[PDB]
Amino acid sequence: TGRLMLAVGGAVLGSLQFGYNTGVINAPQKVIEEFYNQTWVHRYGESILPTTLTTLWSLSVAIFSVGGMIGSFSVGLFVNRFGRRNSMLMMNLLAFVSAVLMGFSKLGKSFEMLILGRFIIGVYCGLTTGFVPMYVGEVSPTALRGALGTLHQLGIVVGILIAQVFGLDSIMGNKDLWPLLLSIIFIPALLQCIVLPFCPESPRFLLINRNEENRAKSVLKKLRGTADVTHDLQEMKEESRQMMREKKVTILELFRSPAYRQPILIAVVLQLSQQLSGINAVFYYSTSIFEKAGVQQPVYATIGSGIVNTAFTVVSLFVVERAGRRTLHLIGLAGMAGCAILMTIALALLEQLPWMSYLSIVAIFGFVAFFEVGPGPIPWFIVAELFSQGPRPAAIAVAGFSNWTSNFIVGMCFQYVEQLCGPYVFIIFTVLLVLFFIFTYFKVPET
Ligand SMILES: C[C@H](NC(=O)[C@H](Cc1ccc(F)cc1)NC(=O)Cc1cccc(O)c1)c1ccccc1
Repeated sequence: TGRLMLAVGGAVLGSLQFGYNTGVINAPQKVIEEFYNQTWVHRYGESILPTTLTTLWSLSVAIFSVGGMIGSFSVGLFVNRFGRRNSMLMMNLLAFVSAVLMGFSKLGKSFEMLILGRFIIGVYCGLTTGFVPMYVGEVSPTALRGALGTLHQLGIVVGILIAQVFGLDSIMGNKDLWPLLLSIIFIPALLQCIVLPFCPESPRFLLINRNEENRAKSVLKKLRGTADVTHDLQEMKEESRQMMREKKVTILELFRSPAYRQPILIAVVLQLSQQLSGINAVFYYSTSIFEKAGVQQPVYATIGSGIVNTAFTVVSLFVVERAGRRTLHLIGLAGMAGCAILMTIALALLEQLPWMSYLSIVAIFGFVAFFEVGPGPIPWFIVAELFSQGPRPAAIAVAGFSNWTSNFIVGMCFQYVEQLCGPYVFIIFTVLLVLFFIFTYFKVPET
C-alpha cells in the first residue's frame, strides 16, 4: 500500500476539480456580471437589461449541470471500452479545452466562450463522478475499500473550499484575474497527466473486461504490495460470478416492471430531496445571498460555509456507520427546514434590526452543516441498498439523471425565484424540506 497511494492520489485530482468547478462561480459573480454588461455595451451600444443579465449568468452556472448529466450518462461507454485509468487520462482534454475557453473568454469578449467552457467542464465532471469512485474501488484492498472510497466526497468538499478562497478580491476574485480563476483548473489537469501514466490499470478491468488474468497478477503484487495475491484474485472472480448471475436490467426494464417502480420512486425522490433542498442555492449564490442580507466581507462568509461543509463531512463519516439511515435523513431534512426558517427571519427583521445578518450567517452555517449529515450522503447509501447487482446499474444512472436535473432546476431558477419572493425564498426550500420529510417518514424503509 505504497504505490496504492499514488493511484488514489492521482484519481482524487478529478474529484478535487469536481468541487473546484462547482463553486468557482460563487464569489466572482459581481465581476463576471460586470464583464457581461461591458461586453453587451461594446456590442450593441446598450447597457444590458437586468433581467437578461440574470437569466444569462444563471445559464452560465446552470449549463454546467446539463453537461454533468451527459457526462454521467457516458461513464460506462468509456470505462469498459478504454479502461478506467486511460479514460481519466484522455478526458483531461475537456478540462484543458474548458480552461482555454473560459480563461480566454475575456480577451475574446465573449460570454459564449465562458458558457461553452462551463458546459464542457460539466461533462468532464459528470464523467469524473463515475470514474473516480469506480477506479478507487477496483484498486483498494477490500478492507480499505470503505475508507479510501471516502476521498471522493472529501475532494469535492475541499475543492469547493479552495474555489471560495481563490474567489477573494485579494487573490483572483477581482476584475483582472477572474479569467485565471476559472482557468487554474489546468494545473490539476496537468498534474493528473503527469501522474496517471505511472499508475496501474484496474486489475478487474484487466481480469474481466480484458481477460488478462496473468497481466492482472502483475498489478496486484506491485499495487497490493504483498508477494502473491491468490486471496485477492479469487475474490474478484467471486464477484464476477455473482455479478454475471442475474442479467443486468436496463433503464427501460426498470420503469416497466412494477416490481421496481416503488424502490425507484424512493431513489429519484431521495435525489430530488438532495438538490431541491437548496444547498446549491448557497454553494452557487452564497456570496450573493450574504450581500443581500447585509454582511460585510460576504465572500468570507461563503468561505465560512465552505469550511463548515468540510468539517461536517469529516464528521458525517464517523456517524453514518454508527447510526441508522432513516433517522439521519430526517434529522438533516428537519435541521435544514429549521435553518431555512432561521434564514427567513434574519432576512425580514434585517430591514429593521441591522445585525440579523449575523443570524443569516449562522442560519446557512447550520443549513449546510445539517445537509452534510442528511440529504447529502444518504440518497446514495439507499439506492445501492435498494437494488441487487442486476438493477443497481440502471438505478444509479436514473438517480444520477435525477440529481443533475434537480441541480439544473435550482441553479437556473433560484435567482428568478429570488426577484419574486424577496426575503421569503427559503420558505420554498422549507416547504420542500417538509414534503421530503413527510415522504421519507412514511414511504422510505430503513436499511
Ligand atoms: C452526479 C450525480 N450526483 C453527484 O455527483 C452528487 C451530487 C452532489 C453532492 C453533494 C454536493 F455538495 C453537491 C452535489 N455527488 C456525489 O459525490 C455523487 C456520489 C458520491 C458517492 C458515491 C456515488 O455513487 C455518487 C451522480 C450520479 C451517478 C454517479 C455519480 C454521481
